[PDB]
Amino acid sequence: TTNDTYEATYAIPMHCENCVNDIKACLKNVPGINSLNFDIEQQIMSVESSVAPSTIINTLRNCGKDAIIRGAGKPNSSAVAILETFQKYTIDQKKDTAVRGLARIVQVGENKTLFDITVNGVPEAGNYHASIHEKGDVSKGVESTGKVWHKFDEPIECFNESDLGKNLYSGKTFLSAPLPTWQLIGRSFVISKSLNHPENEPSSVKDYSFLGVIARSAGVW
Amino acid sequence: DTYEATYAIPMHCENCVNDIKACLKNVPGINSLNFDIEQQIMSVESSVAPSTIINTLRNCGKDAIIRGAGKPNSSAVAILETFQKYTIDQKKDTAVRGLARIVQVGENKTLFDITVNGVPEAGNYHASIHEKGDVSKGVESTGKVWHKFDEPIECFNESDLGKNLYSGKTFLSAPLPTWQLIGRSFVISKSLNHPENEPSSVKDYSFLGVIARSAGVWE
Repeated sequence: TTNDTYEATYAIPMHCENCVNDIKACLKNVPGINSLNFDIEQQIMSVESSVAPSTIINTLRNCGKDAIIRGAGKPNSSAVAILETFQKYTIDQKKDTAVRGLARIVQVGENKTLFDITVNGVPEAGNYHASIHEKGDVSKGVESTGKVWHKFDEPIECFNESDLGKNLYSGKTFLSAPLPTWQLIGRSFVISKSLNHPENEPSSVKDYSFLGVIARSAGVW
Repeated sequence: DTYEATYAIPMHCENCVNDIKACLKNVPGINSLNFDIEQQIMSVESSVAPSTIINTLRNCGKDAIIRGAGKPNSSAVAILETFQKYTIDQKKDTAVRGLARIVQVGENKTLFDITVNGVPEAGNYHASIHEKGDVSKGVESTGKVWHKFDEPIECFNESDLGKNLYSGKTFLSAPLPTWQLIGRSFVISKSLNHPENEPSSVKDYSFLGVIARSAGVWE
């Protein structure tokens, strides 16, 4: 049925001669694809299929191609959330900025959203967890954002060395949810992990979290 | 054009409710006034300009604050911050310079409680809503002006927060339901008086924030 098929746009470097040809060979045997359309100039590929974006992205990765979700210019379809800490932590000594992550969001189809999540510069290595809280009021940090509205089960593994600090960690993950962008905007995107040593935190806080309001975006990244 | 709006007003004193009623007694266009003494909130149903109710209460020495009425996706807030260094702005303890409290009170009517505090240059500031709430690059990434508010925010009052800084406040109304506003950016700006002294070659002093869903409860 029509609700089973949808449109998704990906940014993929394709200036080289065999560039487009290799991408076509890469996806030729993937079941469920109705069409692949390329825009060499903009270096983007539009895919109409019943194939989960993680699959398209996963397959492209298997072909050595880095595909990044991108907005297709349709109204209220793309969003972004700049994730920052909202309090001091004994373990977090990075003072230049409070930003620790970024969530890029694009809606594909009527009730499907893909989340390109990046974490960079956290002081404690480990598995981080993402969720969307009901409100986007960050006047009091996570406290003012209300209850968990959507929980993502897939952890964000952060064990890589950060390019922001030799002693910091980074991680990346790609998630999806059966939600449209209009239900996400204005809410808060939160990533957190239980502190390894809460005793040393005078804040009496138990979790290390960074979050941001989900904002409308052009999706041109 | 009748609509209902809720306001938080201190009303626990002996003559508190009676003084408010006396205050609004002669305002033409009020259909009903509902006082919830426990919660200290007053719901007003009228065909009167929202500013008329706010200004009238002000003339009676009463501070009315807009309050969300609990209907889905009706209240929002935007914490306004600068996103770049300004020669004239030496306040480093925080980038926060303002706040917009938003409450939808009608099918096509929304009220905005706008506060500015701590700006280095006195003057008239202007509010607008930009298309995107993306602040990955300050106002630049927020795209084009989506809605422009004609009423300025007069900032000439002495700031309670700082030395030689200014503050101001404005109450506005616009035919823009909250669902159209969330996720976009609320921007307040004023032309810099002396752009030459600004090495960033910027021309406007601006502070902004993403419009976020809120419970609608403020002080």
